[PDB]
Amino acid sequence: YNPEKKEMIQEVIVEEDLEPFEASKETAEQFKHQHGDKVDIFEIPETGEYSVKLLKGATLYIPKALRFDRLVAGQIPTGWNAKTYGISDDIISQVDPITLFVLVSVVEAFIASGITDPYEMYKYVHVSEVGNCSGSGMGGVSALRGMFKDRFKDEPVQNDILQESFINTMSAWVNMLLISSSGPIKTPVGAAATSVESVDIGVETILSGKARICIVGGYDDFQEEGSFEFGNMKATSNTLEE
Amino acid sequence: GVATSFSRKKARTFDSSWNWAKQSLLSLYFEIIHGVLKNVDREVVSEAINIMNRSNDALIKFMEYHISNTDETKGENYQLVKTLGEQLIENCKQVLDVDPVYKDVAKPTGPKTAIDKNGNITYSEEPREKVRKLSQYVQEMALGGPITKESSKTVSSTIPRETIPFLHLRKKTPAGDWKYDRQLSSLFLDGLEKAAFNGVTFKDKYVLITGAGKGSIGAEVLQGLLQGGAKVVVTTSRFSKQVTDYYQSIYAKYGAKGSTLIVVPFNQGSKQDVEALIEFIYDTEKNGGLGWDLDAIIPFAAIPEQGIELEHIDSKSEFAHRIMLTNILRMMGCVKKQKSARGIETRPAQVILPMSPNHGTFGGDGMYSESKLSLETLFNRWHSESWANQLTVCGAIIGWTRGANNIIAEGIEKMGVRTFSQKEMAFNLLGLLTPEVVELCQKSPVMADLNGGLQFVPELKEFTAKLRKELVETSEVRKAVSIETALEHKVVNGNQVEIQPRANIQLDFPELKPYKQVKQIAPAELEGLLDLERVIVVTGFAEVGPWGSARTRWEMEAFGEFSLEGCVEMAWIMGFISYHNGNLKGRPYTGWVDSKTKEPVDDKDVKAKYETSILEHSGIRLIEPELFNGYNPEKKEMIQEVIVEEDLEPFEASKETAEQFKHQHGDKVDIFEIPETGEYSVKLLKGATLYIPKALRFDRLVAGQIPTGWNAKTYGISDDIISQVDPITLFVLVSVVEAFIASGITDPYEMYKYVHVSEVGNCSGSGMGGVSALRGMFKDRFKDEPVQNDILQESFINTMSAWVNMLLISSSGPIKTPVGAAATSVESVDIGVETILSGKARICIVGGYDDFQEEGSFEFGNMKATSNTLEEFEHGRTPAEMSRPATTTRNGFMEAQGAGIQIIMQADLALKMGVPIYGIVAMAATATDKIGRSVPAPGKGILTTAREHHSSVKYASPNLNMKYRKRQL
Amino acid sequence: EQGIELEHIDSKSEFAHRIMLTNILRMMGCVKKQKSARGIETRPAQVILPMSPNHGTFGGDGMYSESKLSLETLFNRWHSESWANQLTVCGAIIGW
Amino acid sequence: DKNESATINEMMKHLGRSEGNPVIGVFQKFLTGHPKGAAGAWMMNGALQILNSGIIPGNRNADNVDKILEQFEYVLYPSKTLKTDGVRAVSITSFGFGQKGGQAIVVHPDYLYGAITEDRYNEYVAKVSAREKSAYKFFHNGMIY
Amino acid sequence: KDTYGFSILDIVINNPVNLTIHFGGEKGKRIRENYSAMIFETIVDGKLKTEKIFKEINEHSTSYTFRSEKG
Amino acid sequence: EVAKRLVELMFIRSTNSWFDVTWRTFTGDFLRRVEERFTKSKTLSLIQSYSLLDKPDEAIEKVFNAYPAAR
Ligand SMILES: CCCCCCCC(=O)SCCNC(=O)CCNC(=O)[C@@H](O)C(C)(C)COP(=O)(O)O
Repeated sequence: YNPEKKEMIQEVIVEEDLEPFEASKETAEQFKHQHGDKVDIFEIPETGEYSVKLLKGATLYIPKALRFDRLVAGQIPTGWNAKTYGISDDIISQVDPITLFVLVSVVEAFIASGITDPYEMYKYVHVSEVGNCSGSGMGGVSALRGMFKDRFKDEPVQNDILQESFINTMSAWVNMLLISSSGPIKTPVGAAATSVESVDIGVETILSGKARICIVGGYDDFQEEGSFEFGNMKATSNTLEE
Repeated sequence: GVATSFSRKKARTFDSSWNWAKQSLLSLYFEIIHGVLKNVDREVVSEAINIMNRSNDALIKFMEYHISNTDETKGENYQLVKTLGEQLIENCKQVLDVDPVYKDVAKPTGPKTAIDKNGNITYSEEPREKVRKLSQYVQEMALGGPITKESSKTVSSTIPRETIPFLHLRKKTPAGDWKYDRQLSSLFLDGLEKAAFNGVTFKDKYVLITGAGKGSIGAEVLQGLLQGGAKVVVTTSRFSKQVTDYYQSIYAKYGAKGSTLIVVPFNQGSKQDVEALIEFIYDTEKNGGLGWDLDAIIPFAAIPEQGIELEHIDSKSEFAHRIMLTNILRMMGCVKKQKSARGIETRPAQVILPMSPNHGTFGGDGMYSESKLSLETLFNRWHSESWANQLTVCGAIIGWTRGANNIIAEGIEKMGVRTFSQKEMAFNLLGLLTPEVVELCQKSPVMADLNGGLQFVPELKEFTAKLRKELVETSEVRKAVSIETALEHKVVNGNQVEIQPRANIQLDFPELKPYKQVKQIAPAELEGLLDLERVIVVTGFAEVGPWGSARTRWEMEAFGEFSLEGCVEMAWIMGFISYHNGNLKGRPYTGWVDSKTKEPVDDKDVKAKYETSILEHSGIRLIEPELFNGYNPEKKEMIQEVIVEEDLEPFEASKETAEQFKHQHGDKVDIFEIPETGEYSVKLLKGATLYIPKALRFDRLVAGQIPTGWNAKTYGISDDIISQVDPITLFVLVSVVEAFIASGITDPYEMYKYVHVSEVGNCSGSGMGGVSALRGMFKDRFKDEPVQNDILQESFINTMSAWVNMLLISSSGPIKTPVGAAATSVESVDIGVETILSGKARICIVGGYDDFQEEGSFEFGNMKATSNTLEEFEHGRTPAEMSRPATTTRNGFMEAQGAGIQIIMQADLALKMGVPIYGIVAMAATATDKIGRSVPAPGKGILTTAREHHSSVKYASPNLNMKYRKRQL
Repeated sequence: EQGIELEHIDSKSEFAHRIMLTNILRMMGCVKKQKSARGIETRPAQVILPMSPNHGTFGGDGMYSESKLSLETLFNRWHSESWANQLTVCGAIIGW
Repeated sequence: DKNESATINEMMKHLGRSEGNPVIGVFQKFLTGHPKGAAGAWMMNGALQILNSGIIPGNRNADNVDKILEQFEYVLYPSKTLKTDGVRAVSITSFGFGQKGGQAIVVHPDYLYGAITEDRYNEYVAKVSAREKSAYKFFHNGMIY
Repeated sequence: KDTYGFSILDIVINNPVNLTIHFGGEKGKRIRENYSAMIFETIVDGKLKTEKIFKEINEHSTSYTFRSEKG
Repeated sequence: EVAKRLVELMFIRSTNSWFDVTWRTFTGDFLRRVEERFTKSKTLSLIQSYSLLDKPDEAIEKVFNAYPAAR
């Protein structure tokens, strides 16, 4: 993601029939399903493939690049890797970067608590008495980008990207990689105030007694689309003006 | 008509008789206490018989609890249910191990045709005076009547000498003609008496019945088979939700322990379906079959033929004859072939052939007589061919059965001819499935005559014609004379207002009982024991969902249809009807009008004019693109990246657009100014990157959608708000307003008469939030489509709560928006309870909301969490039955959309404000499961809410005793 | 139809049944329709139906017995329908 | 469905619920479908309506209850609506992705009024009557306009 | 097959868990009589007890089922 | 309350009669509207003839006893 070259696509109407290009049977059938009579698809008996020929009037998308004016972000230091903290590559491939940040933060926070093994909490409390009340403003924005853009582009996206996009997914991964608690789970959304939300909800949970220990705090990730829409709102600072 | 209809995937199995027994017991119990059954009528006896037929130890314990926990001092109705249930528990204990039995206990009913003074014909099924039990029916059949005569002790003893009983079995004489046989007839009547008194079992009996739709003899035969415990494959040529629900209701009513009903689509007119059905029945369960071997075949499928004489024999008569003769012979041969391939020589299938006593005596029935008469060849074929060991022929000559042909049944009864009801004929036919008649068929094919003595009247066709002509002429003469007398009276003497219902939609506030009544149920020690500030009460609630509001959703939930009020509310919700007040077509009109035509519509007509559209566009249904911005799951738009193989023709573009294209493609595009107009020509070159739209056929075509025509304008949300916020936010705003209305808080600021602005919180939230705004920012911004600059804040899960507060509430109280995927609403209730208990709020808006959109639907399909609609269609499931929780065939959840809101608050403050209280939130808890690698996998984490220690429970806690706690208080 | 028992009833047996029963009924219906269109009430056609004494006695004959036996419905149909004046039924039970 | 039935059954077994007293299981999503977070709220609305009307709607799509659910003797799976003479408490249980289990209990409102005096109940009832009239007025006016 | 209406070859080949013998028709009745005639005779304490194998089978039994846990 | 106010302002007690037949028709029309609103199904109008309103207290008592929910 280079904000100086932000990739978009422009719809245009085809003015002349494009040169035919080869495609699979399934791909050519999908093209025909889309364009109707504005495309001709023909089998190639030599190899069984299909040739796809878009005609005049067909709808077409040309990439275009937009120079965006938010070039600076507060970014985790370059070379930060969850493997450095010990999160396996399988987890790294499964979860979002936000989830990795949260897992490292949870581990470091328990270390700061001196709780090297999270199950040592179960020497003192019931599994029902350890809650997680942290949350995110938007959560797995990378997975949202997956489902809304790369799935639209037919790029390889994991089938469980939606569950990786949820705001409670990070706390779920925390619990089901480190905690194993059956205590209260209350994931707040507050935009920039979700962490104070989380502290307040955790305090309420402990005071109500449904938990004795609570994981509070908050998390978010920086991505192209969230950056761009904050720029559209003019909530962020214009780097060119700076 | 030869079009195939059978498919294995479409077969429906009903075997949960345990559950249906418990359900039937509860239904009968509640009907007795509510007084729907004041006495022990035959319906109560029959329901008790079904309960007994499904009786097992779990059912005994179920009944024992529900009858011992009954208190008898609460009026005589409860004492009645208690004594009746004690008797039923006793009777179920006796047949705990006994096989289920088909025992019909309905009152026999004869025909009654009455002609009013004005020539109005009325037909009724009045109970017979002489005959009142099925035992007495059997005695009457044995006795016969005068017309049937010719020139400790079983009922076959009571038959008079030199008589023909109404039901008998015939014997083939050496000359080759079938004659009444005393021995066989006595055996059959004795079996009928045993069935009538003790009931007949059909355990381990595998039956294939065709032609058993509603209102047929086959339906009653299938009911009896299920009562007796048979494994019945019922076929249907009208496979639909209505028919499957009808057969499910029959199985839930009469499906005895061990009985299984297999409802399959089927066309008996197609030999492909005949072969496929028999293959499906006989194939192993591993190969997608049932692994059954048929003990009985009852091919009662047929199509009517009226006004088709000889000269009218045509396609329809050919197809009917195929169904009634040729494909029955093919089905019989298919069963023979399966049994022979499996080497089954000692388990014949009893083919109960439906035979007519009359072969062409009435006429005008197409080819029906041909089919029925040709069906008698099977008697000789059984001896003359090599399929005797696999099939046994039982020709049941079925008599006049009452379902035109009923107005004269009383007339034909006046000479001792006996006419039967569907229940009586079904009992006669199930008498052919008794073990003794089965053994008789195995020894030699049997010809049961159940004709009621109809054969002994001479010239039955002409007699029936004269009966109908007499009744018709009497009715017509009386009608004409009455009309002419009325006209003469009106001419001589010269020349009641009806009140129609009007919809009066009620908020349905909780009924408030007298103080004595409400105190009688709660413990006397509760007075002043509870901290009402710490007691949480759901003061209000509402929703926007696929059945509109909470009221209409509840109506369709409980009663399955809309009342006048619910239907008018739905029409108003959908904008089918609008309100008009003032001049309309000149005259002044006040009331509902059609929104499109503006014509007046009366409340009585609202249902008749809008019910079909309401049902078609409410609930779970095919996804409507107009409700999701042209999203058609059948044509799911995509884009494919391709490399350009040759330079595209130049196309015109603006300076800025061309510069953006050049920035993108670098040296793979050429942009040139046009000096004529100052625009730019853009020429993509070889090797450039390109996106061509493509369309994908997606297999989730059905969703639970807010009913078509739902508009926030209908509730009064302005167009500016509609254009600003997301549809999810609109659903939440309407739910919040309706929930405050349900609370009776018409003005939200009236809360501030009792609490501080800081003391009204909002703790509702969404699983995913503004998915429409997410689609905006991630896709339409990528496409450079017009998207509002503040779509980001409209995507947040807390934005709907913010819009609620900053359009209705103005509160400065706690805001805690939870995310819980499908559990966010319980999460919200728990957070709100904690908020009120902590005192940071006194009133809280809890609940949850979500929207259905293309991308969320697609990702749920990608995880296979939702049900595949194409698989559902293969299984013959409609959208209405797509969502079937706790069923053997459930294969994914049904996605929906909408919002639900509850106004909760302190009990003390609810009483102080004088608001309705719909329920007490006694507990609200959330939990996580355990360590694992599957996010959507459920778990027992919430089981901790029942966590309790039982190491030392030899004595009860004083703390669980309220008198102790009141003493301490 | 030889060696066509119940389990062997198929296309040939269905076609044979059509010839022997259904299209005979259609032929009598056609003669009825022609006579009625021409207003012929006093010149009935004598339909000599070939009937078998045996209906399933031998077996293995497809739907032959079904065709022959169902051909006896015409006796009752003659009285019960409105084609009596155009056709008379003469069932000849043909012996060995 | 299997997990939820097993959870409810374990709750009843551990809490020592009487044998032959299965909880009647209401499944709303057969009719409404599954919203991904309005679900618990819709079921809470239905639970409140069940409490107030005494009517337990049946799962009309329950064509055949899964045989594996027979092991849970403390759960009943009706297919048709039951007109009970009273529902005391209703247990709303939700299970969202991310291991989000949740259980709420709604008790009948009439067990609240046994905790107050006669006079307080009377004045509360009169105030709810007036509020009900005003709310009916507002609701119908707002509907038509 | 002729006596007890089951195939030892089929049992060896397929090892069925359950095997249902059916007593329909004359052959089935003869097989049922063969099953009913099967007795377990034991001279205990000088008395000839005659227990019946397949006590379920009677003149009205339409079938018998051999059960096994695995085969 | 609406029906009672109509009777008070349109029916004269001293003359024991309606001041105007149009007023009588007005009150009867209102009562018919009440019956329409509060009836759950088809039913004969309680006020079949307007002449019954010559005893308006009795007519109102009858109508609102038949439909007590309207009181
Ligand atoms: C909580 C609900 C429980 C209700 C259960 C009460 C009824 C029972 O116990 S059913 C036990 C079986 N009873 C029977 O089979 C009797 C049926 N046989 C009979 O002869 C009669 O009942 C009828 C045929 C129904 C009519 O006989 P009748 O003229 O009344 O003597």
